[PDB]
Amino acid sequence: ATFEIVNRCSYTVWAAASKGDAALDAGGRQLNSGESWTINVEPGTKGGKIWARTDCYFDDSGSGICKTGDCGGLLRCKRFGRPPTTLAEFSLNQYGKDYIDISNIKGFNVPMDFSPTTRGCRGVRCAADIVGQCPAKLKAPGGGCNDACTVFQTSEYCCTTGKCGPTEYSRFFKRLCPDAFSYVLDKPTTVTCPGSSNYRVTFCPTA
Ligand SMILES: [K+]
Repeated sequence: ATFEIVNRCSYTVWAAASKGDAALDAGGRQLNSGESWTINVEPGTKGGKIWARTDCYFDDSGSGICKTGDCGGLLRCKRFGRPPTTLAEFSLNQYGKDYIDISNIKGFNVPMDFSPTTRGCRGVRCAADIVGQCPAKLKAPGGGCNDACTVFQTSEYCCTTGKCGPTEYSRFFKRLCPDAFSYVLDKPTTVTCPGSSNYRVTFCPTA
């Protein structure tokens, strides 16, 4: 699959793409306002994620730190990023179908649209001012709005036993972004696309 990742924010983001134990394509890159990065993701990739990182510093060897979404201090991410991170998630070519979603399960940092550029399905978006409205206990100094599992580490918020319900904190995310996952056992907002679709991930889509 081809993913075009576009930064429509007025600020620089450092995009990242990983499946948890390996980079996808180059794994990360700086995107100034308006810049686009096209990556190729191998067919059959399960559990891929794309996210933005904010307020990064990197030296000439690609080592440093970001205030949101840092993946162990690397420009080119091999692992997933530290919350809070709005997540574009996908599994490709699973029995002839692609599955995509946006997730707020690891919090929110940057607004995002995740849309197919090929026919046969619809896109999803979370573009509300979650950071501005974020409850005080979830607000991350670095920027962003953490999920309640990250902050409080309870079995209920983290759904440790595979049994959990919605919470005041999950309902906050869901009210502002109904098409994104707000907790582990949320009614799925997963979209099913034809296998081998192509996609566009746009940061700050209403900017
Ligand atoms: K936006």
